Amino acid sequence: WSWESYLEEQKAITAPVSLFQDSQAVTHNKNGFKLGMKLEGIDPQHPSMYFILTVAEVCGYRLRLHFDGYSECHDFWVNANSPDIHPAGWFEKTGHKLQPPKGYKEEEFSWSQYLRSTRAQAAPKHLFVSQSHSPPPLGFQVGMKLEAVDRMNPSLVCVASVTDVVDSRFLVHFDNWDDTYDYWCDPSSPYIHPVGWCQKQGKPLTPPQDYPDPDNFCWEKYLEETGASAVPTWAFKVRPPHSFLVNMKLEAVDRRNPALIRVASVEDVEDHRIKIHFDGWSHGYDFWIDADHPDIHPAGWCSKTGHPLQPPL
Amino acid sequence: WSWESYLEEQKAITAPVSLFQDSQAVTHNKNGFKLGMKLEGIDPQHPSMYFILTVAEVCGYRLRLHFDGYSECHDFWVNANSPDIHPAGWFEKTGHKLQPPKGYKEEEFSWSQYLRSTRAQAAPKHLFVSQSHSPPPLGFQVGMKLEAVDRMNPSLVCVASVTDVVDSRFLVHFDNWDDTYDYWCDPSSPYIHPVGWCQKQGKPLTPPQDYPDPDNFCWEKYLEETGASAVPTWAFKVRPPHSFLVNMKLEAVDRRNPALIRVASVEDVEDHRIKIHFDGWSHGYDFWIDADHPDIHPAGWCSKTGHPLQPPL
Repeated sequence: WSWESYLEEQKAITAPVSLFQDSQAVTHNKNGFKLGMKLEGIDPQHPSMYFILTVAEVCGYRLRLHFDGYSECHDFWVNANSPDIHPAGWFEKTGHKLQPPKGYKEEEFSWSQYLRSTRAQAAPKHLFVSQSHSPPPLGFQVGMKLEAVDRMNPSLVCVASVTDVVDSRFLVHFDNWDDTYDYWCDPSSPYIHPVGWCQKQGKPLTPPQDYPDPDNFCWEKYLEETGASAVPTWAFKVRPPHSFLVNMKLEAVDRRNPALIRVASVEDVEDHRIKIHFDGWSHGYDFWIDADHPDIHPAGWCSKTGHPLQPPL
Repeated sequence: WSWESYLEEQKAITAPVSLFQDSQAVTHNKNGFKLGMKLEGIDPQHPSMYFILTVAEVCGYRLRLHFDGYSECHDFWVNANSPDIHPAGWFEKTGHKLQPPKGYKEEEFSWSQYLRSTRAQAAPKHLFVSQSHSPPPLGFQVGMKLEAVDRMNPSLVCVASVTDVVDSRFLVHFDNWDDTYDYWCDPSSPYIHPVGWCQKQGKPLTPPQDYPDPDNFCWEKYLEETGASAVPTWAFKVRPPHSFLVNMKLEAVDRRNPALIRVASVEDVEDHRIKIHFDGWSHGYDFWIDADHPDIHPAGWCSKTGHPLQPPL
């Protein structure tokens, strides 16, 4: 419809561009991904693992990725500036493991030969914002230890490790646990803390799954025993709370059908999260989201990138 | 819109004024609070903690308070007869710690310096129902122990302490937990019991958050490790059940948008609580509230105090 006339009739304002990360706001980059191009990327359900992916669909600045050899029911959407996708050949050049297409074996797979056999085009390197050609996030080296909130069970702060580093980001892993609980972040993340923070704050720390003698959990000796260092405290930066206010309007991907983006409103706020309401829909579909999530955008993003915008219902 | 005409097409009745506490019903007091006045008061999210607050908005007998130095996203509404706000200078005169405005440290803060520098007016003392000028409640002293219901998890009766006393109310704190679960009450609260109550009544007692041998928690041992005594059994004088009947109508603050007061109905009753239904709205919006809560009021309260009433729908 038009944002302009909507704002007049509702007597409302949009969340200003300045409130968003540059990466959530940028509209002027073209999407150079094309149908059938091949690449590598993380599995959103197993964020430590990398698979061969194909571009199955492009919509504006977004793309839908298919896991080669597997079912289309696993396909998922990302933005073209996603740091979670990488060019063909990246895994080998940066020390990562590639899970091959269904029916291959890790060491059976070669990009040269795969491309010959498929006659497919690898997505060109220059498309990717993350190629491990930037120097890491200061002070966060693989194997180092920290305390982290289990984003799945937010009342728990837990023994955790850095297991992956890529450009300005690193992977937080829970000791003795599935990669299912892992998550990517950067040194300003509000979900991470230096070794000792729990003790110094009052809260209990959850030790590694099936550790010997859990209440008697000692960090400086866990550390000596694992040949690990804790991430230095000077490394952990303070992300300031976001400045979104209740009733500001924006555009947000609909988690019920991620192909769609909708007119939305800020229904509530915490320091680092906002509660999203889709205008014209039930408050039952209202949901909490991290302010820095890739799937929230300023008003006009859809229009400038060429993605349909769902008007209010 | 009028109450009479509604009570007619609905063949319904309003909760009589006599069912309410004097403080919930009183309409003839003027709201003397004015924009920009400064005061002290508790953080509702952290009810043990005191901050400098400014009057941000007034609406009838209510006001919106702002935490000096912090974001407007934390502002909250109270009634002008709230006992959880106090005049400038009250913290120092009564033994309370004052969390200073965002940049400061406790001991750096002085009101005389602050008022000189801001050119602001402190809310006059005569406006405050609670300034610690009344006799402390009879039996309940700071440091004394008791058993208390966790209002956030009402199946649990837990080990607790009195940590603050102001006029006839005191602050119930759950040992070893932060203050987010704490609450203010008086000697007649149905949520508090003496040490020994759970054992005498056959109910399980929840020990302090990280108590070493929680299976062997014992009160007479805890009291000796902590040098404390129990609030005397005789001090607990529970209030009688309220007399609100299902279908009676009244006015209630909307929990999801606290600026608004709406037409309401009693959907269901317990001895000390009522279930509020907002007329014309989904029953999914229905909520349980203590009958003495400051944000329910007799029909006519909005009209008599100068606050808008939202009609049903």
